[PDB]
Amino acid sequence: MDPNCSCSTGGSCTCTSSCACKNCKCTSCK
Ligand SMILES: [Cd+2]
Ligand SMILES: [Cd+2]
Ligand SMILES: [Cd+2]
Repeated sequence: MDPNCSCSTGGSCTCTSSCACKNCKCTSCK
């Protein structure tokens, strides 16, 4: 059902020096 994050759906989300989610599937997260 995806229970880990809520970032949105379109082209780009950012994720740089500090994150406010649990782990995520993005660039340095997994
Ligand atoms: Cd996230
Ligand atoms: Cd993200
Ligand atoms: Cd993240």
